[PDB]
Amino acid sequence: DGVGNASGNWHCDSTWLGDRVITTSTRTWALPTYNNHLYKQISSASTGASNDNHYFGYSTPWGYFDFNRFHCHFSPRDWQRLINNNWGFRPKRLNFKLFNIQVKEVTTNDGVTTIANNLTSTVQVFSDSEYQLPYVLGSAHQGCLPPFPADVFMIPQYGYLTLNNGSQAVGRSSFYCLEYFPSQMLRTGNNFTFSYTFEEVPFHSSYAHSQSLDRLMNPLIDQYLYYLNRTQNQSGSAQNKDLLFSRGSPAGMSVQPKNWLPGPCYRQQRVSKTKTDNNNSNFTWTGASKYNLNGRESIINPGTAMASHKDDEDKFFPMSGVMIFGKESAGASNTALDNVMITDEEEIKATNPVATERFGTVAVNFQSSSTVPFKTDPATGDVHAMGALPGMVWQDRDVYLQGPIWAKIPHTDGHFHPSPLMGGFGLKNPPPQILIKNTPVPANPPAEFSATKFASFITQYSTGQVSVEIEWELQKENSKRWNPEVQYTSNYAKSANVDFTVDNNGLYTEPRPIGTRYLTRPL
Amino acid sequence: DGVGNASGNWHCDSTWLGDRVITTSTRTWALPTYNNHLYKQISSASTGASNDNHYFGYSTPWGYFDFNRFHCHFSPRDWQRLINNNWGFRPKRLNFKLFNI
Amino acid sequence: DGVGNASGNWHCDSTWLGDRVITTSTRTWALPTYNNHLYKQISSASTGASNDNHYFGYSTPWGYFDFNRFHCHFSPRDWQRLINNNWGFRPKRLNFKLFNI
Amino acid sequence: DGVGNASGNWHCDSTWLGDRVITTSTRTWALPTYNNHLYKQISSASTGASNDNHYFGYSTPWGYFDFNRFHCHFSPRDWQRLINNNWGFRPKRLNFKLFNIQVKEVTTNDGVTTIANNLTSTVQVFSDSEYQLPYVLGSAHQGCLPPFPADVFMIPQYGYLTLNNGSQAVGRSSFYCLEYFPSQMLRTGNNFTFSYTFEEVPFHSSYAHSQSLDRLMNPLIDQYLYYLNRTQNQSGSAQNKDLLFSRGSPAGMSVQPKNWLPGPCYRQQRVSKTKTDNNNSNFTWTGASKYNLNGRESIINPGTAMASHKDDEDKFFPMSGVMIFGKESAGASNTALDNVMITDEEEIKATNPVATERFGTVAVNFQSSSTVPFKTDPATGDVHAMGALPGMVWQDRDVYLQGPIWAKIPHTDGHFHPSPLMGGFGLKNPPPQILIKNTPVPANPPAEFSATKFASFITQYSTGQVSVEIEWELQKENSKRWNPEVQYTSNYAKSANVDFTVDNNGLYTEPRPIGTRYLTRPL
Repeated sequence: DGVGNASGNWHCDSTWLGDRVITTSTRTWALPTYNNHLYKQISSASTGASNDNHYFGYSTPWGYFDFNRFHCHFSPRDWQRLINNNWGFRPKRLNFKLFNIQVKEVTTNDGVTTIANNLTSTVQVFSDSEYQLPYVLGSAHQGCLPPFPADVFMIPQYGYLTLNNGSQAVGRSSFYCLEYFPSQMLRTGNNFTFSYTFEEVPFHSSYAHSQSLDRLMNPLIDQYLYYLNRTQNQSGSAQNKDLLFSRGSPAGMSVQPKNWLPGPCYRQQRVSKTKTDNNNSNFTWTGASKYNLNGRESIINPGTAMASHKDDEDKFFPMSGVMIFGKESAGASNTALDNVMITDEEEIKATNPVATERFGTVAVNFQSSSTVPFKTDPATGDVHAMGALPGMVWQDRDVYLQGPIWAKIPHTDGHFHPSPLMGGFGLKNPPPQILIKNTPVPANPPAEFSATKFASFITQYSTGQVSVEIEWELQKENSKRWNPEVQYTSNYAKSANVDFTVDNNGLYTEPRPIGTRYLTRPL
Repeated sequence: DGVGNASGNWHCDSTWLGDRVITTSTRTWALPTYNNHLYKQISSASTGASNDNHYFGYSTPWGYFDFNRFHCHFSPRDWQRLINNNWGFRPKRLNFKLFNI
Repeated sequence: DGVGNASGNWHCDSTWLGDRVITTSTRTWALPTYNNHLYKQISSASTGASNDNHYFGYSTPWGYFDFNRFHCHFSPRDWQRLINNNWGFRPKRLNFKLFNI
Repeated sequence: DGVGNASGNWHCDSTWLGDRVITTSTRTWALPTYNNHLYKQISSASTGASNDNHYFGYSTPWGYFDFNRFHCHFSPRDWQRLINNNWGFRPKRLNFKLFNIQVKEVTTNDGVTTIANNLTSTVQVFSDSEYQLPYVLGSAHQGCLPPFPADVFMIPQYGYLTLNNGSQAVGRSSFYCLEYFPSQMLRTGNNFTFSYTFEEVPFHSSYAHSQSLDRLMNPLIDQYLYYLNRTQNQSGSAQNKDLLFSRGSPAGMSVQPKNWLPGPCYRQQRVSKTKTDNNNSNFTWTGASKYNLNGRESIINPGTAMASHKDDEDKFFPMSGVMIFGKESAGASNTALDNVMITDEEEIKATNPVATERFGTVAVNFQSSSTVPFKTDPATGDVHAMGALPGMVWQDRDVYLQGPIWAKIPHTDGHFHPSPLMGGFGLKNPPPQILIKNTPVPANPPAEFSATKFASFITQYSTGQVSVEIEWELQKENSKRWNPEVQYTSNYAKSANVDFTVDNNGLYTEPRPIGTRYLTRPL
């Protein structure tokens, strides 16, 4: 629409209707030139990694837009308003806009850098609406819109992995040229818009359960069902066998017949947040729950949605069963427990097994008396990994303000309960990837013709504004609970700083991860 | 249409209909100044070639656009799809666009 | 329709439409008399098998028609054409005819 | 239409309209069971042939219907009527009918054979209208409808050849199941009909030329064009060079400038019908014109349409340049000149080179005088194979009453003048092959099930009637010639037999091959 006319406005807001909330977020992005406009083949051959870390793939000159975290859309106040008042929520629709494009030319001479406007340069943008590209969103990568609307963010580079045999490729390894797509070319007066509708996904549960699964009975009335209570005489003067049956009573609630089972489990190793109680070894790889796929092992991390610990055991967490967010000023490698924030799944103890303990015990032999004068005592074994049994009920992992929103469900023949293990909404057709790059501008060509492809380019980057608007459907509480509920609250106390704010240096920080499960409902 | 408005989009695709295939290819080109905007007469007199290699002609300051190879239009996957499934093929029509100068 | 009039024709073909393929297969069958027209009770008692191989059942004088293999319908060329070009497939409908008894 | 109702009538006739002739022919055929209903792979590996005779292919249990000879449709009287009166002819349309099917069961016990009717058996018939099968018609094979309408003929077996590397196959070697086609199943009351329209093919030339190509001038008037006549002095007292030019005159007609050239040639070896004048060696393979294809040689036979001999040289014929028909009582191998009938192409001497002589001479050097004191005499060389030059004109090979009618033009990128070298009409879509076989009837199956495919069949054959009706378009003579024309005639003389009749044993014989070129027209 011209050089001197803005192609969009700043739309950062949150509107709460009766059963919907619409969150709008605008951010300022910077997109550099990646790979010098080259597609590069990347692998682990030069890295010299272990067999488990081998890979083969490609690095493209494109960047992508990521808004797959909840704090890209919700302020902490909006998140608190959602989680303190709603029993569930899900996304309905989204709008994406890209506007106010500025391409900047950079020249460095004698150490000093000049930046100018390039009014005739373009950025190519396209949305992969048919999911023809590898989906790298949903792997919890950096590069999302920053939580604070004042922050300017760099656009992450696009790259993918394909089938590999060690550090080598195979015949079925794919290569994707992203220039083989129709792109919209944007000069400084152009904008880009894109709408998307979410499929009907189940509401995420912003509630805990007020009852436990093994405590669903009337505590005053007996049962009409009997169970075997004693196989020996109760008197004890003699030690004779018997078959004595008792009625299901509130005195013994552990032996009452029940209708349902706790969800599946895959036991993790128990690590104490107090380092002195941990074994003096590494055991982060040798003692960890991992799966085998094509000969190379992968840590589960976090796997099945299970309770982090029991009651009065907050000092323990599963070794790779929890989502760990880093605070600002946390290093990339071997940072400290003080620099990370470990989440807790304490609210799903009502239906899910504890992550660090067995599902239960199982009979492993036939008990018998002496006759065949070889008496066989009954024997049980611990069940550490339990798959889905009929009658099982469970809760999924919680979502966090700092955590992912959705994940693409793999296009496979079968999948069981396709809810992402990091938490969120599993979508068969997720929001498509928006891919953006600067169109290469060649430098001065030679006077004589050369068929060698161009390698000298004018160095430039681009900047602009991006808006994402998501409509979310809410599921209101309808509780008849009498006593007040647990709510997420700010701490009232004199503190050097306010939580979820900037410091005197201007650095936005999030003190803690906030989940969703504060309200309760009966099981 | 203006300095700050793009005059075209990137159209690089391949659509397979029942009996047609439409291949679109977009590329970025650089055109220099040739001959310092001069028409020059060229021959083999200074070259001193053999009688079989003698020539006379002209060099113009113009360049030309060439898309007379099959890989300018078909990806290797598209070529494989064509040759593994079709008994024959021929070209029907073409569109040429030059944009974002 | 009579002794000297054929009640069907040989339909063995494969037609490829845009998103469908219709496979037709005709075969010549011979049906004998089974069990001398008797229903017989069969088990493993005379066989003297292991506990894992014990069975009890019945043998009827009937035969049955089976076309539950893919090569009853696809030639190897048709199978190659399907698997080299399609991401998936499934069956929609079938017709069965028995003729020229 | 029933067991006791005939499904067709005998239609054997010839109707002459003004510019059309419609020929109908009915014959009685017998079709056996071929290969025991099996498809067999055939090659030359067991034969142990030479590299030139190697092949790989398949034998099917099907037979085919062939009516690709002119005497399947024309009686000798009709052929004479056509060739004595028409300047050209071509086929317009055809109808094919198969009727009065009878399947017969055969049992041989103790040496005696019983034949019964099988009223419930079928013959499968289909027409290959899309040319999806190898076309084995047009190779001049036996198995056509017999010339005499009273003769009962056996249906030939279908088989084809595919790509071979010696006696082996290759990856691109094809296999065709003919049961993979839709067939019509015919019981004894059913019939089969099929119509076909010929493409617009040029008329075959039933004429000779009254003029020769080198004699197209006015014999009374000179030319206005000059030619170099002498390069030496005419007087002869001295032997000096000169440049003397003469005018084109009727005195020298060989040196007159002309407008056209004789057709292309590919020289053949000259064999005398009188065996004493031939060289004492075999030389039927070592001294023969042959072509090289994929490393194996093939005799041309007959190749380019050229004159068999010159004037007053009827004793000579090209070694493999003539169509040779065998008389009845001619052996399959090494039969006698008395048992074969050699055709003659004497009528196309007006435009075509003689098959056994060179096309002409060509200059092969530069003539010069002594100076460089190395005088160079002019030198010419004989041109034995001449391809098409602009200005060339030629006639095609003649068709015969015993010869083929059409041939399928190979589906190739290029072809030059696609007229078959044996003579006839080259058709891109020729009349399709009609393929017929007896449906297998299994014998008594075992009491217990066996998945081994059936190998025991009830032995049977079939018989029936076949009708072919072809409409031909005629091209009438419009001649202004005064003297009477040469006509094909019967010889008037007392003879022991009549030509083109049966003998006292009932054997139909054709005494001679009859061509078409009797009428004449100016060149």
